[PDB]
Amino acid sequence: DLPKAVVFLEPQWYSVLEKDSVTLKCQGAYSPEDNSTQWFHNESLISSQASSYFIDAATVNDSGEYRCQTNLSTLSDPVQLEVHIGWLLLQAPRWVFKEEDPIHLRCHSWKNTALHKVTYLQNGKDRKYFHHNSDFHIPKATLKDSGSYFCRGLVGSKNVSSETVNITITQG
Amino acid sequence: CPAPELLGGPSVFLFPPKPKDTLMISRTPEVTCVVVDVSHEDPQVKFNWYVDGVQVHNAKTKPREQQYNSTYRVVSVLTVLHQNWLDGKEYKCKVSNKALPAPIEKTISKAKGQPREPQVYTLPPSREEMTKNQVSLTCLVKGFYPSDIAVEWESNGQPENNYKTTPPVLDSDGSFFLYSKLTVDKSRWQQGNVFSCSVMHEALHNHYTQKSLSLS
Amino acid sequence: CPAPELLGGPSVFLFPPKPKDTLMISRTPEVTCVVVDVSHEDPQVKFNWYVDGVQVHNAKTKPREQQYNSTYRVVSVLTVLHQNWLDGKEYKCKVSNKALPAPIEKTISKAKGQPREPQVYTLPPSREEMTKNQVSLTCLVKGFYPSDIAVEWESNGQPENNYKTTPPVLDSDGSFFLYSKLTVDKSRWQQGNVFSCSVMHEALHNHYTQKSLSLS
Ligand SMILES: *[C@@H]1O[C@H](CO[C@@H]2O[C@@H](C)[C@@H](O)[C@@H](O)[C@@H]2O)[C@@H](O[C@@H]2O[C@H](CO)[C@@H](O[C@@H]3O[C@H](CO[C@H]4O[C@H](CO)[C@@H](O)[C@H](O)[C@@H]4O[C@@H]4O[C@H](CO)[C@@H](O[C@H]5O[C@H](CO)[C@H](O)[C@H](O)[C@H]5O)[C@H](O)[C@H]4NC(C)=O)[C@@H](O)[C@H](O[C@H]4O[C@H](CO)[C@@H](O)[C@H](O)[C@@H]4O[C@@H]4O[C@H](CO)[C@@H](O)[C@H](O)[C@H]4NC(C)=O)[C@@H]3O)[C@H](O)[C@H]2NC(C)=O)[C@H](O)[C@H]1NC(C)=O
Ligand SMILES: *[C@@H]1O[C@H](CO[C@H]2O[C@@H](C)[C@@H](O)[C@@H](O)[C@@H]2O)[C@@H](O[C@@H]2O[C@H](CO)[C@@H](O[C@@H]3O[C@H](CO[C@H]4O[C@H](CO)[C@@H](O)[C@H](O)[C@@H]4O[C@@H]4O[C@H](CO)[C@@H](O[C@@H]5O[C@H](CO)[C@H](O)[C@H](O)[C@H]5O)[C@H](O)[C@H]4NC(C)=O)[C@@H](O)[C@H](O[C@H]4O[C@H](CO)[C@@H](O)[C@H](O)[C@@H]4O[C@@H]4O[C@H](CO)[C@@H](O)[C@H](O)[C@H]4NC(C)=O)[C@@H]3O)[C@H](O)[C@H]2NC(C)=O)[C@H](O)[C@H]1NC(C)=O
Repeated sequence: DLPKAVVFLEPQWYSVLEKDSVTLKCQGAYSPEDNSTQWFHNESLISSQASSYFIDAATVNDSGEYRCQTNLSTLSDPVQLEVHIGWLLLQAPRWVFKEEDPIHLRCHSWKNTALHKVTYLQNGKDRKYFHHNSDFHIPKATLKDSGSYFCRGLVGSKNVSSETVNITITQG
Repeated sequence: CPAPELLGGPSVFLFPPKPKDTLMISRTPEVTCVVVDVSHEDPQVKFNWYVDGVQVHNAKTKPREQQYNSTYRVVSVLTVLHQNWLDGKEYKCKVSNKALPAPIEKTISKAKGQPREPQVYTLPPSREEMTKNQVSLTCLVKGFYPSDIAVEWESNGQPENNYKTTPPVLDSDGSFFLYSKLTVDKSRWQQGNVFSCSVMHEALHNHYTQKSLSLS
Repeated sequence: CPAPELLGGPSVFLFPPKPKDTLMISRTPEVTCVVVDVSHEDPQVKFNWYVDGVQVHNAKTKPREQQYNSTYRVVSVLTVLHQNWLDGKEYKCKVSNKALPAPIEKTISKAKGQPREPQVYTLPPSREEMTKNQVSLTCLVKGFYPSDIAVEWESNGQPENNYKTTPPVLDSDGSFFLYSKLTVDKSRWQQGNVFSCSVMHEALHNHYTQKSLSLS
């Protein structure tokens, strides 16, 4: 036989800031009495028996591997997730992009505060700059592009930046 | 707007003790942590002090709320050991506030370099000045280090109101130096009353020296 | 109320002329308006200048594009008449750009308030100092307005390297005052070489005055 749960995060970003919020839904096959889902933190049962685990205020304690499983369903492959502390974080889905892919860099801000003259950088070099905050796309990445990114901007008078990150341009 | 205020963590400034207070055991040196831009939505602000890296929430502290433009202002007084701030221990002020995605850490200490000896000379008004109805009794402090220091003027036993002082200036001679211009009505000068310049620094035998100016 | 300030778009700073440049007709004082954080998406930046509120698009101005960290920078320099910038006309620079909701204005003017001719006195080394290898030839500028001012030192025809000067100090006497400590090797003092202090202000006959100090 072949069931097998599944986990989906929404919003799509698997990396986030505290007080940031996310929900992990568990797509599975329920069965009589067992209209219940179990949530695993790393490899451990945790309360919330919902069908969608919901994190209002996030926090690092919250970081980890979330897998789920229902009755008639197998055990969800892992979906890793992480909460980082800061005024902003660099979002992206994967970090290992094939020569020519849909790069989506998001300079996100703590408690979604507002961001001024924002910048996406790398290796230390100011790549792209926006006045009011904006996501940063690149149709198809390029190998020349590989490097270590981060962004920075303005929270009122305050100035801020993200923890660096490694984008890896592969040859396929 | 019926009063703005806003968008960023409350910011934090931390000042050092006053020079004087640092050399007169009889005086209470006090390092000071200030927090402005404190929200009306999260006035609770938490201070943690650290002597050369110590005492997370132990004690020896002191604070209390304050209104303003439309935002709060908060203080933390940390009375410190004289010799401490002399030997150069560093003072850390960790400030926490629901408005800040994380803490803020500011550290204040005393300049790197071995202290210098405060040359002190007094200067009598330039004759060219003698004309006016009040003369400029000057006294200058040359070649000292660091900038911390204070100066005053006593006529006999009582000190004077009028007079000002410049802030330390970096002398090419590696050290510092400043001036202090005492203002007295013309007469007082001529009559004869002597006048003393008072210098407080950690290089003088008793962190204290005196030099005086008179005439004829 | 205190206007809502700060929302992306390029920022704009406006600098005044250089003090000296304002008292020697022979000098071209120029007020200057910069515009940083200018997008690559809308490089076209447009300036308008206003003297005591005049000439929207007329002219007498000057600017041209410039790269950077990843953002553009742009200038406009408006040469100004001396007399004007002296009588305190006001200078307005209205910046306008695609990225801006509305345009930005920045007004720069000369120290408001009435000025005061600065008294200059020389001060010969305090005996107590005659000791050492070089003496502190002092010159003080008191009771002047405003802060702008410059001071120097010449032996006879040529000026000296060594020496420094204090920042104007806010005297109770409503005006300002500063000191200037010229340093020369003991010798020269005694030998006799005369010394002059030079003061540039907008209150001296020709914005210039001189006073000299020697031994007598
Ligand atoms: C809402 O309103 C508040 C308050 O507003 C107030 O009213 C109106 C009219 C305002 O216009 C203003 O006048 C009033 O504040 C407002 O809060 C502001 O916020 C400012 C920033 O946004 C903040 O600015 C900083 O000021 C620092 C200077 O502090 C001294 O001077 C100010 C006035 O000039 C004074 O307020 C302070 O008290 C302090 O002066 C005295 O210092 C004494 C020394 O110890 C001390 O005395 C007491 O303590 C001793 C202990 O020994 C004894 O107990 C003594 O008895 C006791 O009195 C007191 O602290 C003070 N007392 C008195 C009477 O004055 C200044 O350092 C900062 O500059 C640095 O930072 C800027 C950027 O922030 C840099 O660009 C700049 O380069 C500076 O950088 C420093 O440079 C030095 C080299 O010079 C270097 O060594 C440093 O490392 C470097 N540091 C940094 C970080 O770079 C800055 O200008 C202002 O102080 C604050 N108000 C108050 C009262 O503190 C809010 O912002 C408003 N809200 C909004 C949204 O705007
Ligand atoms: C991308 O990079 C941009 C490029 O900037 C340069 O920076 C380099 C360090 C480098 O990294 C490169 O990237 C690049 O080359 C960057 O732009 C920068 O943005 C900053 C803010 O975002 C700007 O900061 C302001 O700077 C002012 C200081 O200006 C002078 O001093 C600095 C320091 O050296 C210098 O960089 C400036 O160019 C400037 O120099 C002066 O230049 C003028 C014109 O050239 C000269 O004028 C003279 O005039 C005579 C007339 O006869 C004649 O024409 C002469 O020839 C001519 O030179 C001056 O002589 C010259 N002087 C000196 C000493 O150099 C600050 O004043 C300003 O501070 C004030 O405002 C701030 C914001 O509003 C505020 O934070 C601060 O508290 C302060 O507040 C004010 O304080 C005043 C007192 O000072 C009060 O009176 C006001 O009331 C009060 N107002 C307010 C609102 O509070 C601020 O520091 C920076 O200038 C700008 N860089 C340049 C080169 O312009 C950009 O941000 C980057 N983007 C990103 C995303 O990273």
